[PDB]
Amino acid sequence: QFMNLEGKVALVTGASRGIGKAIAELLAERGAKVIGTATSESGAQAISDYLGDNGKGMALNVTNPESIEAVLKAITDEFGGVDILVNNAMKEEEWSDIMETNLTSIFRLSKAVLRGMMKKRQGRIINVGSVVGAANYAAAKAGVIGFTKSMAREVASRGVTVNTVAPGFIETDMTKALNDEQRTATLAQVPAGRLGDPREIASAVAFLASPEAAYITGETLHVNGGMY
Amino acid sequence: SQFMNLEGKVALVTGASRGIGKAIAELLAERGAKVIGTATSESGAQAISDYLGDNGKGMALNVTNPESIEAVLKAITDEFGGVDILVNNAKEEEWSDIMETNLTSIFRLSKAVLRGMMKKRQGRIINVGSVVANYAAAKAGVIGFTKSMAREVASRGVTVNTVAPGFIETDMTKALNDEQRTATLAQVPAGRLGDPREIASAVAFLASPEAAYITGETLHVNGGMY
Amino acid sequence: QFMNLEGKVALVTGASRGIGKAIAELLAERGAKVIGTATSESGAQAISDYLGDNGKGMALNVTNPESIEAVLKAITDEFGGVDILVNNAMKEEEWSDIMETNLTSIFRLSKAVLRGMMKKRQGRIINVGSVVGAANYAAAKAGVIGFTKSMAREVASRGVTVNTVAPGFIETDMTKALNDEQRTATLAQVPAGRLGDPREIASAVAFLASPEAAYITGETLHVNGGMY
Amino acid sequence: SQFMNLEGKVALVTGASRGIGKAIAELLAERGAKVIGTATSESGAQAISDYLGDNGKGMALNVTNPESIEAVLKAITDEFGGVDILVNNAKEEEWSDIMETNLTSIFRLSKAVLRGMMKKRQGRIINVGSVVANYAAAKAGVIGFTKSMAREVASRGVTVNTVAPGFIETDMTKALNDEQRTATLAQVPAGRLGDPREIASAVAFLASPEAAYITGETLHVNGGMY
Repeated sequence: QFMNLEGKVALVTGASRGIGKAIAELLAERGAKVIGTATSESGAQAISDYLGDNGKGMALNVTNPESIEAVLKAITDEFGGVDILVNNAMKEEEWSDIMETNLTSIFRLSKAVLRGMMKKRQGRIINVGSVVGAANYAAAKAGVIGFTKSMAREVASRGVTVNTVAPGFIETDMTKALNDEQRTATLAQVPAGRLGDPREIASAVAFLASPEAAYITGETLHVNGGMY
Repeated sequence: SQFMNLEGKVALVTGASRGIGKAIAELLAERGAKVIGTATSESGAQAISDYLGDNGKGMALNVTNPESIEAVLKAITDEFGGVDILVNNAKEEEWSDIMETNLTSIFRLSKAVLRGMMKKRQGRIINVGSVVANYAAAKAGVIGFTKSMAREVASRGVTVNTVAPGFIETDMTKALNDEQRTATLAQVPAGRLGDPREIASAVAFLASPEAAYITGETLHVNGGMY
Repeated sequence: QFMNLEGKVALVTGASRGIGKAIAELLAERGAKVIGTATSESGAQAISDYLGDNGKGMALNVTNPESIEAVLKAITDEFGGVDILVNNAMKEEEWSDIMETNLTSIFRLSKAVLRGMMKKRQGRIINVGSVVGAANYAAAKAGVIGFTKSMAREVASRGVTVNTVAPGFIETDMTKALNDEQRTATLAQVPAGRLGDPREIASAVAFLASPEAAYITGETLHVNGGMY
Repeated sequence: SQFMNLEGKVALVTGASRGIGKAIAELLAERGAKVIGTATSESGAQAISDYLGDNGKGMALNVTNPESIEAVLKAITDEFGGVDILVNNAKEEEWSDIMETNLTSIFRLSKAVLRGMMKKRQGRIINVGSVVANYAAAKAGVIGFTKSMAREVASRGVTVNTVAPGFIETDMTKALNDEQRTATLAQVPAGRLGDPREIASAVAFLASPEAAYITGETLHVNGGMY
């Protein structure tokens, strides 16, 4: 009974590796039927292989409303309606790309799943913010929280919660590349004196996803070791 | 499973007699913790001991008195081991009493358990704020203090966090007049009162090994109130 | 001496009416040379007429980097470099329009003026957020603050401050349209029990613009009568 | 000009002897306010009276004592008129003293001036927080209290706000060792200490008729610290 996701259908974007993956795997351990996603059909297959009987991969282009419609219809058809949504992850271009990837795509896919969730008076939307390395990332991240809080207020009456998980410095593929010099400047900024693990983000997501977290909405949960 | 297991942890829950304090203690016991729940009197401590059974016991505790703190912690150290998880729960006369109950006592007891936690490089301090001016000042004080303490001790494996409840279903709420209830709901977007279990769920999460990288956080459980 | 803007060149976007106007007028009273802007040349003339000797209107398209370059060169040529910048003011389209008007345009024009400001070790950038009526507006507004805080940190060392003024419910052209029924629901939400005046936003902007406010940066100043 | 003029206002500034308290009192006097600056002793009150001259005077004040509060306010009411602007400026022994100086005293004196301000539908209460754990808890308490009080009294024309300074140039900072100064700057993005005038500028703004729609705000003057 305690924090069990048996009977839930979870849509995890960006499920191929790292945080996206660690989330998908944990939600699977907790009993959820996990549809993890990737921008390509190959990545979707890699997702399908690690999930096995606990779900599958699907190719998804969040910039395209038809690709969204078809994925949700497909999920509704095999699994039931998505109960849990987890949204994962200088020129004029870097800006407009970050705003699309880290903000607009988070808005669009959130609005899309809500129809079905509010029909059921039950849903969980969780937006995972970008892990720290800035203006562009800061602007998008604060935009998501902005949006999360307003959407939270509009839908709380209909049994849907909308929350954000804000990671600090997390041990990932990229972070190992930063040399022993650049390593220490990162740890200097964290009171814990260590990088966070992708499992720790997944733990925060799964809690918020649980029936136990039904009265938590419009919250930003920081997982940063005191780097605030 | 190893997921969110508190087996091997000793939890001190203040204000454990009823409602939120009780719901916390019970859940931490379900998760495998050895729970010492507290009350201001020896009778309340007995009531606590009866509901916990083999998963812990009740102790009398006066947080305004440093000696009563010292003796409770030595007693817990003696029967159970050092406290691993601390849950701090609880005109002029209005003010100075609120500042003592909802702030100073939270400071004092937090500082007291820290010695042992930093020796182990492992601890959890969780301050539960008051249910929704004197209360506002105390509550903001705790978060103030939680954040500064969090920074000082994160290096030594201790996390310090706050859980901030909204409007929660209690003894108190059965006296809410016909539309006085309606008046309170109007402020909560979720359209309902929160359950004490939901506060306990938030506490137990933050208490878990899984929440090691969460410190200096305020976790609001309010159905959208803010 | 006290809060005097004599010797400052202020660029106020959206200066045609209401808040934009009230800002431009006040900064003019305080001694600044005010270039107020509008999307058209006609609006720019209307601006020029109310400012008189204290500045002028210029047509500006913030979505176009060339229109930005040319306006700044023109200001540099007649007045000196901009010392103070004040940035003023559901389909897929409503979203992407709000993100452009209330966020991307605020980023772009901010980045553009910074070159000259950091050469002088002196500048003021102030972003006025949208007045309240939501997800789209909330997302953009929180994005601006997000961006304001990161940019503030990057440039504070070089004598530039970057701040936000966040208005509540403000008495404007639009707000009078809301009927005597819809009027009271607005006042219900404000502890003050009244709408704010556009002068009150302009007062907050001009303070932050002053030499006196040199140690204020990365701040969101709320002018909302307690509606927080 | 009528811009940010405090002519006709009576301002009470606690902690007016030196530094920030002084810089505040002086500026509010330049803006035309009748400034009563305070000190814990009668000698300090005299020093205050000497620098203010015709723009106000010094009074001795013990914020821990309700009678000392009552008598100072009656005295101000008697010579100047009711206070229009209040600027609240200022082991176990460490803690309970900080909570009294930086929090309870702020509460008490705020509540005291409110009576007269709400009768006039016009007032300004401004709490200056401590310069950068006990301090964190007090400071967060004041903002806590500021926000709850702000909500309760905004309808009656009184605004209540906080100014939160960062690292400011004082007596204290001349004792900062060669690179201990450098260590403190490292945390401030502006690369410099703030001037007491800059705190006074923020206070005087919020004190102005222009700032009538600002209430329940924390105004940080920190060069980007946060």
